[PDB]
Amino acid sequence: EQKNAGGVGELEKKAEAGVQGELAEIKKIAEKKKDDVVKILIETVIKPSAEVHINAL
Amino acid sequence: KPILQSLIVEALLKLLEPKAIVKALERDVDLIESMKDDIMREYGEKAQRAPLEEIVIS
Amino acid sequence: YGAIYSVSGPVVIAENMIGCAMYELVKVGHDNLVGEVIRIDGDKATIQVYEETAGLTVGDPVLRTGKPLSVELGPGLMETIYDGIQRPLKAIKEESQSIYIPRGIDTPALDRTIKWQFTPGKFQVGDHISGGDIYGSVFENSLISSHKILLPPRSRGTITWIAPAGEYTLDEKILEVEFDGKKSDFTLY
Amino acid sequence: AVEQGFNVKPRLNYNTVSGVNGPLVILEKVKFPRYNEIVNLTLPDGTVRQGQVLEIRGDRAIVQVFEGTSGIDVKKTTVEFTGESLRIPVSEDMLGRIFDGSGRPIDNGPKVFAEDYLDINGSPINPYARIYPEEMISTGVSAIDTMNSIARGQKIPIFSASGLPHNEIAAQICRQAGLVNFSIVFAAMGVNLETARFFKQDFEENGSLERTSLFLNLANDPTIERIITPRLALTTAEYLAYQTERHVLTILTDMSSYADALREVSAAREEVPGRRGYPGYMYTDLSTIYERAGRVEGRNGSITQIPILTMPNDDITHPIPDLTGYITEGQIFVDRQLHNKGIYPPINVLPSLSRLMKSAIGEGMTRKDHGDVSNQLYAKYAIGKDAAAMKAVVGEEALSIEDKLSLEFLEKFEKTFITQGAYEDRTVFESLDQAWSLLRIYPKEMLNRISPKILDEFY
Repeated sequence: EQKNAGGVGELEKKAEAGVQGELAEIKKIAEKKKDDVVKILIETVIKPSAEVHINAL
Repeated sequence: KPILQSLIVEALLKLLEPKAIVKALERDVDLIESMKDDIMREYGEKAQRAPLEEIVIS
Repeated sequence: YGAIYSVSGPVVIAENMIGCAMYELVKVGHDNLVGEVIRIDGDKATIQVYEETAGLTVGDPVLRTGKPLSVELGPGLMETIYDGIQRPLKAIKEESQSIYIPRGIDTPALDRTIKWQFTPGKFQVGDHISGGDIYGSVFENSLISSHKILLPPRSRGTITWIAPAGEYTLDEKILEVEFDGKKSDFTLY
Repeated sequence: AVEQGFNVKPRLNYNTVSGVNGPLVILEKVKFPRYNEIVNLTLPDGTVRQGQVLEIRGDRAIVQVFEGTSGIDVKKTTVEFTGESLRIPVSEDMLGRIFDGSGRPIDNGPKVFAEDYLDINGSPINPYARIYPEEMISTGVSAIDTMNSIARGQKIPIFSASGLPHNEIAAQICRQAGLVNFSIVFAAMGVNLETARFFKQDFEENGSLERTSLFLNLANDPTIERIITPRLALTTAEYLAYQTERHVLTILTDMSSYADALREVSAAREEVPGRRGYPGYMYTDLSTIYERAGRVEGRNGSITQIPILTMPNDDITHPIPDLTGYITEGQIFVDRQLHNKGIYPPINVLPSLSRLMKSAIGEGMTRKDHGDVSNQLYAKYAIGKDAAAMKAVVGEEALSIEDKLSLEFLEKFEKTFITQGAYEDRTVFESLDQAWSLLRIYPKEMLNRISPKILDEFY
């Protein structure tokens, strides 16, 4: 069990190495489409949205 | 300046109250003081009622 | 045309509901939810909504339909599956194309897209027809060979016009009754 | 593509609060209040609490605060109307995370990167779009699988009492629930930390945290979030089972605690009580919760809901177990008498029932003799209980030969058949063989409820 925990500690590095592979794309996927999302976010925060409640009419 | 035009009106049409108290940054106070008349006319046109009686910049 | 005043579960109190009648279906809210007025106090008519009342806001229009909880009787209901109210579950699924029941769904209880074979009954033009009389027959299924069309009860008069034999839908006119000079149009349902 | 998500709707911060009563907060002036709306009460201390609008007057909105009203001022408290019902952020990665009673992370992980915002109340499934389950689940427990079968898509609760091993039985069912892998959505409503730790430890040991989602609302957690936890867990299960096409087994625990929360909210609203103070609409609320289980026609995927319930005094006639029996299909009765006798699982098969057993059991689905064997077992167990009562009231010799044989069968039935150690995992076929070995106690003549062909082919 201690060897399994020690192996899990080695597996923790193996899992971290596997995680580093996946989250490498996460950094890359963000930067590729970051500027496009900001353009949508900026245009929405500022977009004029002026409309009264339907019941008020 | 045009963005702040809608931001004040968009909240005004949600309140739908005759009076208002627009709390803004110390740098936009002059802008709102200049554009209070336009805000009132826009609220009167968009809310299908009389323009709001008074707007106070807190 | 009153407005919603109070919502607490199915019970909805609608203000300005003057001239309403007890146990009258009223379309509550903007989604036109079916509700029966079960209590009246002044101009406020307490309504029990027959659908999900979540999302109803004060000020939502309430339309008075003027009729009680009415079931559409006629050919086309001999095989279908209905909800509590006469809501066709199969037609709802076909029209909505989803596994859910949309709120305020207005699918007709009896489908109007089916042509029904009609054979006129012994009554002819000029005869006096009373409530519940038979003036036709519709071949619904092999089991229900003759779905005999009944003139609605408490409706009476003289047949101004009767339709000939042919494939007619429920929306199409079938027979006309004059009564006291006010001609009434009676369909398959 | 949900392009309508990119939209900002400013919200009305109401400082007009009054009538703060128990779990309920009342707002004097609200501009077009919305029923079943989520509000955010910002306390004078600065902490925010979600709240649900229970009822609206012309300008009022009776709000129930999920985190409790302890500390809510009438002067400095600002209530912000979100403008929509409570929508839990759901995702496929939401599996494998532990959540609070109000769908907030507990595992020190990030907020759910939402794939869609689903309403807690869900939508009403078209009854014409449902599939009758007819797919037995080999739960591995003899007293369940053999005599009250569970079909994949059946809402079968575990009726139990205080101190009985209902948690252990449900954890066993979850651990070993293969058909004759399951995703799990666990909702803890007011269970003690010992029970929550037991469930989490058992899931982790079995290897279930890879495909489970715990909504832990402990006893110390606020007592109104028990109203919202089952709905969050059930809409998570609806997502995982209908949109991601998984098979979800929901284990809502302490539905009695949920009903106590309902009674607490109902009592504060000063409305017409019902039975034992529980709200008159408890049937409707319990049906709204329970009826979110089953299969749909288009989508292959089900919610095998197993709502654990606790009888206040081991009484079926109590409103919570009675309504749960009315709506939820079937029931697994955990018996105080059996537990005192030491049997595990202490499942009493006389009150235990399964409406879908007759269709999900037998005729080549599991084996030809399943239904008849389970009828024979039930009949002979009832005979044994009646004979034991008669032998207690009057002399033992007064009991007939059949009564004595049935007492022997009852002993060998509680002590050998129902008695099942944890992790045993008896197959349905092995349980049927053991049940036949119990039925071979009787001569072939008196196995009356066995069809003669099966009696000849299996005795």
